[PDB]
Amino acid sequence: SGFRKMAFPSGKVEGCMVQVTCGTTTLNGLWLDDVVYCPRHVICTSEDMLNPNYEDLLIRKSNHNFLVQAGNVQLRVIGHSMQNCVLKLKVDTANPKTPKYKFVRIQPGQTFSVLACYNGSPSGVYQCAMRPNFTIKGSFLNGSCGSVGFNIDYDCVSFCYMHHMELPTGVHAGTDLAGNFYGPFVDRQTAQAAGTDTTITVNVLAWLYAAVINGDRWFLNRFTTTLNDFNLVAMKYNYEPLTQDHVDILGPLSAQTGIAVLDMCASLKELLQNGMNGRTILGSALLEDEFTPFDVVRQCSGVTFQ
Amino acid sequence: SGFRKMAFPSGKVEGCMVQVTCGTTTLNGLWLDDVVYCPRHVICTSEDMLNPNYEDLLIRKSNHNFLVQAGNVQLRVIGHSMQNCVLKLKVDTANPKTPKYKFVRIQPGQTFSVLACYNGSPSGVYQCAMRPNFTIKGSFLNGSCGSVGFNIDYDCVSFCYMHHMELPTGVHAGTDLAGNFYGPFVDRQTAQAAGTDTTITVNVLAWLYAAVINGDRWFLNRFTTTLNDFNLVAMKYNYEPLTQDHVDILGPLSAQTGIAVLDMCASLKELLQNGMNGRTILGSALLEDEFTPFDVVRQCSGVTFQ
Ligand SMILES: *[C@H](O)[C@H](C[C@@H]1CCNC1=O)NC(=O)[C@H](CC(C)(C)C)NC(=O)c1cc2ccccc2[nH]1
Ligand SMILES: *[C@H](O)[C@H](C[C@@H]1CCNC1=O)NC(=O)[C@H](CC(C)(C)C)NC(=O)c1cc2ccccc2[nH]1
Repeated sequence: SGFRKMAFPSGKVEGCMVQVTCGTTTLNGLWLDDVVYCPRHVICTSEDMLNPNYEDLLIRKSNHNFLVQAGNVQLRVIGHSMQNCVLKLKVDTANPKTPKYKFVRIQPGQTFSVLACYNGSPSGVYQCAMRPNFTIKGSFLNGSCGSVGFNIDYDCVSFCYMHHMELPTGVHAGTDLAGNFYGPFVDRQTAQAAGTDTTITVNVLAWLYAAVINGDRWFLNRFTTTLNDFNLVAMKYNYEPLTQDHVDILGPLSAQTGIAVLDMCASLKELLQNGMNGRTILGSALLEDEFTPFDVVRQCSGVTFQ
Repeated sequence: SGFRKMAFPSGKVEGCMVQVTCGTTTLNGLWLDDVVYCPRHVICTSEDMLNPNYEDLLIRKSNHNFLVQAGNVQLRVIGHSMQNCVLKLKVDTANPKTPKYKFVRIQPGQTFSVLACYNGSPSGVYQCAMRPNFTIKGSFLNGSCGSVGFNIDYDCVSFCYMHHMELPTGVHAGTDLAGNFYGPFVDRQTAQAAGTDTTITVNVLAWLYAAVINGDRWFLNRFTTTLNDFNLVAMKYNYEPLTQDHVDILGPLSAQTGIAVLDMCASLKELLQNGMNGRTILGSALLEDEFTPFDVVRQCSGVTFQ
């Protein structure tokens, strides 16, 4: 028992992280086979970053302008090209530690592990959710661009996120590994705001099931509700609508605990209207929405990865 | 910016994890050089576990009784021996992925990363604190024994924890890597209770500094307090006493923010007496005590590891 915000083991990704330096700028690259992936704004300088033209900037670069450092080994760039907001640097060495991998774009409400890196060297690992407004609440300092987010499915690493920037509210924005930003953001220093966020209802309910599986039952009740009457209560509290598909995904957790999904909704309704009256759920005094139904089943059952 | 509960990159430890099977019992081992370390209760069976005699049980075992599995390679045991509550299995192969390492015993109030493992395969990584009562609030299922806790100092892995058991309150107990339990626990199935816990005051204050560094200032105030008058308030709220040494450790965070340690204490005093009035600090509605001053300086400055 117990429930922790738990990241994937980071070793498979640690072996892909490199340092990319171009001019004054140093950030992180992702080295897979003979390509290093990094954020295209590495080719910028501080006055380039106001409103740059990256196509113009890139034709001006030379292969030898990109210093790619894999630990204490320098990698020879033999080709560069832009793909949306990422750079693909072709190097003269395939990464011998390339895991089996995929580039996947996630949906808001889904989670992933982030390997925060600086100068090509991993600093820490932690779990994040893609918020409804397409930001993530990360932990990122200058130099962390090119850190990646990922999930692991048996032996296969699905890269979903590359870090690019911090918004003025302290939340973070980036791209998938094809270079396409999550959300309405651009890799330019202009007035960009996150946009209003909502709480991920299905994750809150999955986390209530985690808590029941782990002994926390005080918030349960005999009442029930219709999906329609719950969703009226969701709108009022800036919770996202609950669909029949969400109810389905929560079926295994319903079966395991014997608490009908709509019954848990009635519990959520009362927690929303009454608060928690000084009590805690799984050691939190807030309703937690960054655990998926998958995350709960994975942790409360013991799945591993090879 | 941002502040996340952040684990160390787990790759160096993933390469040490193996599967140890003896009779009916399978758990995890830690393979360093030519020794696999695992919890001694692997030699038990279900009726052995009521009140076993491990010395008696071990003389009855044979080297070939221990099946040690490193991924899909079987390791030949050529020697076994007991050290307190751990077994040291000598194998005929040094682990080529042995990082530079140390066995260190931590103090309550200190943190470490846990690599949860099942059948020798890492499942997830997360950050834990050693509680004042010598338990940790982990996430551990049957089969997770032999998972280890660790910190990384540049390139060197300091192993501090081996998992052994869950107490009836759902908290976890284990040993250092020399086999010595943290706290008054034994690797026997008898009536064992955690014992009353306290909140780690110095960590709460370090986390308040993290929050100030990250923009959360609402809880600050012009008042101050003496260390003596704060510690009266600590006892009342089951917080642990604050020493002059704690005040010293918090000096760099004091210097950085310009908030005198004793001033932050005055803020903590009011949060304890008044609560948080529906507000949050770093996205938590509780006072958080599982971040050390070190953890805060590390995350809010960007230290990495090679
Ligand atoms: C890349 O290492 C870096 C990561 C961010 C630094 C601080 N926290 C981070 O996550 N990215 C950048 O520095 C961005 C570069 C551009 C805009 C070219 C993508 N810049 C920002 O993140 C940035 C600049 C700002 C100015 C004013 C307010 C907020 C800002 N964010
Ligand atoms: C080792 O894989 C396992 C890990 C725990 C299983 C459930 N969560 C865990 O962390 N350890 C054990 O199974 C312990 C074996 C002994 C006692 C020999 C060290 N047993 C327990 O943790 C255990 C048995 C209990 C019985 C009744 C209440 C609580 C118990 N904990």
